[PDB]
Amino acid sequence: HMLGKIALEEAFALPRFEEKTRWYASLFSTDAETHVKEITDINKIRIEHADKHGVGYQILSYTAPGVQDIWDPVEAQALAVEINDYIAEQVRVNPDRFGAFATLSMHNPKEAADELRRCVEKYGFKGALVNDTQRAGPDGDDMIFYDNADWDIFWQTCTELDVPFYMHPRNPTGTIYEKLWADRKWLVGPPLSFAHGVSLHVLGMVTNGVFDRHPKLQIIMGHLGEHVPFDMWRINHWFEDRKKLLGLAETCKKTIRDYFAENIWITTSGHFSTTTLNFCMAEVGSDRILFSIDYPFETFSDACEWFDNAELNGTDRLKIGRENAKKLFKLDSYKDSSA
Amino acid sequence: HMLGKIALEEAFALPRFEEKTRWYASLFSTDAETHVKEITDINKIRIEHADKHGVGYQILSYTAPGVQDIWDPVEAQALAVEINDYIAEQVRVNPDRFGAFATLSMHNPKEAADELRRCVEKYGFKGALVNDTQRAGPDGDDMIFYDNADWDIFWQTCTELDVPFYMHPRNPTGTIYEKLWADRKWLVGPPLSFAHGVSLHVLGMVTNGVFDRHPKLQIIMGHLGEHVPFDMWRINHWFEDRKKLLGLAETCKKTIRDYFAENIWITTSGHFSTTTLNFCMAEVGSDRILFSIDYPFETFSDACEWFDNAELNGTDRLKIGRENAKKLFKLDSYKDSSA
Amino acid sequence: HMLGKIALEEAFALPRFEEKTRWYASLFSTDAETHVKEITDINKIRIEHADKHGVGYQILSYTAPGVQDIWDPVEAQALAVEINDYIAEQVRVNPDRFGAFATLSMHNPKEAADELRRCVEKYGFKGALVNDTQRAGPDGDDMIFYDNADWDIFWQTCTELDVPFYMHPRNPTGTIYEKLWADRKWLVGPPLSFAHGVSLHVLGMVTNGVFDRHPKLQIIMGHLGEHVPFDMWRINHWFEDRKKLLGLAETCKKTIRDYFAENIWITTSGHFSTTTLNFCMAEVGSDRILFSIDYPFETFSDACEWFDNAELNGTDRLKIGRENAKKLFKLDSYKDSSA
Amino acid sequence: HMLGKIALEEAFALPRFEEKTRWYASLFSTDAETHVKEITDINKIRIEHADKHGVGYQILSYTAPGVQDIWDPVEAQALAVEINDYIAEQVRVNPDRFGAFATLSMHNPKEAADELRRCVEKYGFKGALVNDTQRAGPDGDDMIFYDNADWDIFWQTCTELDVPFYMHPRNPTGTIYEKLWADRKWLVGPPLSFAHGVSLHVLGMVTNGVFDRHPKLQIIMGHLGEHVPFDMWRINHWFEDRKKLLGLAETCKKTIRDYFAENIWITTSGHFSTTTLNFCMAEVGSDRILFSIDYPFETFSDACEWFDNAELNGTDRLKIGRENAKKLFKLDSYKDSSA
Ligand SMILES: [Mg+2]
Ligand SMILES: [Mg+2]
Ligand SMILES: [Mg+2]
Ligand SMILES: [Mg+2]
Repeated sequence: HMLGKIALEEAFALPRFEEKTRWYASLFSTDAETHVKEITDINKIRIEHADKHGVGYQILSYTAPGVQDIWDPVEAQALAVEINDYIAEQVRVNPDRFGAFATLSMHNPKEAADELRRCVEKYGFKGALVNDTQRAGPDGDDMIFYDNADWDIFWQTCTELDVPFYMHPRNPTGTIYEKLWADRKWLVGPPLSFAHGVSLHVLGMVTNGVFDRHPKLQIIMGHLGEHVPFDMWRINHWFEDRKKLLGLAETCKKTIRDYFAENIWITTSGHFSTTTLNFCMAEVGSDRILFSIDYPFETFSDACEWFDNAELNGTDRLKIGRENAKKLFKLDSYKDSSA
Repeated sequence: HMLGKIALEEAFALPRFEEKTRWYASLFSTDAETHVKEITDINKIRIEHADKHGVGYQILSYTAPGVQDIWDPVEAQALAVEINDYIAEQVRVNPDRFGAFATLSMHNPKEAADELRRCVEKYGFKGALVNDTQRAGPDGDDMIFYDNADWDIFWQTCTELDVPFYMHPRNPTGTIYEKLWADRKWLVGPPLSFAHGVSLHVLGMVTNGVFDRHPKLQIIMGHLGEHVPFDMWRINHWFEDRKKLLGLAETCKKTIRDYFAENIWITTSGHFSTTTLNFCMAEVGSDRILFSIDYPFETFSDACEWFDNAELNGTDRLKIGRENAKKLFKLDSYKDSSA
Repeated sequence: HMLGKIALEEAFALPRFEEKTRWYASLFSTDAETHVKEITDINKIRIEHADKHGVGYQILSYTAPGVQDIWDPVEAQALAVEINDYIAEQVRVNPDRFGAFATLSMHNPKEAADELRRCVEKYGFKGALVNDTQRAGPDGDDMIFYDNADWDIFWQTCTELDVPFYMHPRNPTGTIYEKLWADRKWLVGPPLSFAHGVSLHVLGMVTNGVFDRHPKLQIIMGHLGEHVPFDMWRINHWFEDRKKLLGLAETCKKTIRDYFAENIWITTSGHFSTTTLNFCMAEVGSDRILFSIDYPFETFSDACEWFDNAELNGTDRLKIGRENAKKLFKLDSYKDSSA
Repeated sequence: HMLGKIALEEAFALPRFEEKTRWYASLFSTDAETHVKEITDINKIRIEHADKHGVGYQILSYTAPGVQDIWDPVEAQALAVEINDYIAEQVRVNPDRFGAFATLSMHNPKEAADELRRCVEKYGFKGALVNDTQRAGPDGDDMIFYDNADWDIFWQTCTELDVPFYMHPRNPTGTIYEKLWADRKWLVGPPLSFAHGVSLHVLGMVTNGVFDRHPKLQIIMGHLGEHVPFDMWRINHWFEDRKKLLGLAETCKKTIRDYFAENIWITTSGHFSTTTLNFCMAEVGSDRILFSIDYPFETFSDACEWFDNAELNGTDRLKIGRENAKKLFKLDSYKDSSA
């Protein structure tokens, strides 16, 4: 029933990666043929879905593992440049229905900053979406995290442009996959491993002072915050009453609740649970929660029929459904933006 | 105000491990001297705490990382035998205030089964408490999980004796610690890494059919279930509507909600949050939630003043506070058990 | 999807009162012709609905205002006897699908007690359902409440027979209607007046010590408890921290939370809200909540699609759906009672 | 711990009414001597309490039953004028700590409108606080409600001046008291009668179209909204799916959720329950909830220790604590208003 909703964890893939798309679909889809069509389509099926389910505007991003799977830095950068130019062309068909996040190679802080800057300045992209750590090293088994001082130039570029960064999950690989996941492979993806990666990375940013050096940085997590709201009391307790007396305060000057009020956002992607939503409204606040789908790994129908029919007060339905994203992404006037 | 409460995530250490105790305390205590006294004391300070805060009965267990830190299997087994004999002597001082969980070396399924059987039959121990995977391999960098068929003889010993198994966390080590945690070390322990380990292990048991082969097995998680209640909707969705159509149903015959109704328990250790407690009552049911403290890493005062004063209906305060544990551990008559 | 559900706030009317039935339907139904057929039907339409929606057992009761609308005590008693004889015959047709509550004239405690006894001992009725106060006095402008010593013989009969009493609401009338409701008549019934009546009567029983003199008496409230769980904190505060120091303790020996743990039940009748149900789970506890519908004022479809599809842990779905009622009413097998 | 809090359900009484003040205290206080001093004190004890507990600003209002108890309209109007003149002088002593609501005789819409206007325009009062219906008729047994067209000139004055109206409760009297409450007198006041009165009056305004004819009018309810959020689902169901098809739509153009999003506010006065506050956050939304105390019937300590220590996200603590009220009342700087 609500119109003009905003979704922003919505993936596409390049048509030339059909084999990679189908392998990934064998993990995370029960209808490979529809998945292939839907994840490559931009302007037809995706708009029909949005028109049926009251989604006015979507910010598109590249599927996982995406560029973060590419440990050759020259190929990785070329892939990201290609994706960004491709999606910028595709969204011109429906500029009042589609924005895009920058796709980035994250091997090098300045290289990523430049390409994000290009995407925002040349194309009006809305921010960056990155699938956790960048694969690096001779066989891809090394991981590049962004929660350190080398990445200050990148985070400062995010705050200068005043665009958010969405920390999306990706599958475990190499040594980590072999050691922890191969003997329980059905837990890979949404059931467990996705949250473990994103929460590690974002809390790393918390405790390594990224939001102290970059107080205006906005960071977005999908799936209602990858377990983090559940432990808000536990993390805050073990920060303020424990680790902050043992040295953590050297690199982390605010409480975990402060960072959720000032820096961190969560979305409803892949977590269509009113009971959890209500719990998240208490632990993080309706102001910091955004509607999102996780299409085409989730369907518009599951996400939107859930949200439209959830028992929820009118104030927060509007805020979560569009008005929070409207203020954060400086969005004026898209289809049904004030309906 | 409530008397006769039961706590069961309550740690002790052997007096001869003072150096190891103090290093661990440097990570997780702000008062090393009191921690050393409290974690070694059984029958004086611990009883004074319990008497002040209405805790009638406690099931004691060995501190983490405990025997799971020992990758030499002969030393590991000897350490566990020693701990079990030691704690059995100590609790005879106050049999109406103290029980114990078996401490186990988990290098070998039958060896562990035998020692659990010895602990239960000879000493009346209440079950087993194990700190996640057993360290193994030449330098301790290998991990032994119990979610496979080799461990059927062990789980069958748990159901034959009809005693629960408590899956407690331990710190990351070796390769995992270096790769994921060293650059964000303040997240080790309660803030994050503990839950990531236990939830992986228990959901592994779920998806590898442990509770299908052993339908009566009772498994206990601390800290309100190590994030798992937060994702009950998400896990159930990605099981029943996704992975269960791609092959997961071969080794996992019930829903994740079924397993929480029939097999899995959570406790309130280290998570003194009424808001999270209420959310857990919805996602798992008051019947499956047990009071616990996590002493001496948490204080009786934080845990018991929280629980005693939490806004909660009388039915569930009794059940969570003692009556659930009373039925599960076949407990008759301890101090204030019906007060 | 849940089978064997038990509903117990389900009304019927005698065929000969079609005129009263249509007048009541002009207030509370948007489909009067269907309402007339549904409220008089017992063994055909009602069964089909229950077969479609997983409802194995129903305890039937007489529509409001029912006998409580009759202020001639001789006429009232005769209608009560007439109704009980009628419904006892009707439920013989499908005894594994239906039980009944006694319908009573509440003009005289001993008279009400004897007719409840007859219903239980002659017909096997499961308790009583009464529509709030009994209209009395020359023009029906007086109200008979049952929260006083004259009614001890009646409450002692409920506890001797060990069967609950369901405090159902009825419309305001007479002076009360004219002074408070006539100028805001759309508030009459479910929107507000109903809960005001029942909550006053039941909290009267609390504060006049009915449950003190009859500690085994079980009292049931519909509609998730007629506002009372919302004010559980506030009522308990203004009792224990205020009125109990000024005189209330003289006739009220326990806390409001005790009485909800020991004497009071609530049902989901006409209140198909998971958010409010979760809150009631916190404030009264899943053990004290019973599924129910409020047919034909509510549909089977609304009530059952809500409950069957509500996000809820498996333990409490089974308890609220049937097992709480199976125990309170000592029910034998019925259709799908263990499905 | 939160500084600069705003409370706005805070009562005072005129020194010359000590006899009425002590009689009311024999109903609602366990310490009459302190209550007498506290309810008459403005600038000493009240300030000390507020300094100890982080309350920067208070909007004062006249105790119940106040002017609404006076059925001589000439006497009523003169007491109203007397009270407003008195409190305006008292609050000059500490204008950065205190504001006031207008006290009104509600016998005549135009008379009430003019005295509200005088209070706002001469004294800078922030709105009106009225204790439910105005006692009227020869012996005060009639009630004047304000949910009708005769009161349009008054509601238009509230919207012209752009200041809210706080619907406070008062005791039942006369025929209503005798018929419903005299036999269960411990329910009078906070336990039940108060909410029944306010919720009836405010929902009357809804269903008689006051907010339709005055869409900018703001109405405030104490005590987390006098049961109404509990029945939000039930009221909305029986409006939109029932009464709105039978005639209600004629005088009621929007849903109950709309009116809570657009017109209605609730406060935490006398309802210091985090569990119930979370539920109200789901059903009405944190943007529509204001901190308040209900002093001196409640203590600063109860209200403020609850709110300052309640587990709550930082965004909503700031909004409920002060920022919601700072905006609704267009407040200038006050003590710690940005602390
Ligand atoms: Mg996604
Ligand atoms: Mg522990
Ligand atoms: Mg009914
Ligand atoms: Mg008040």
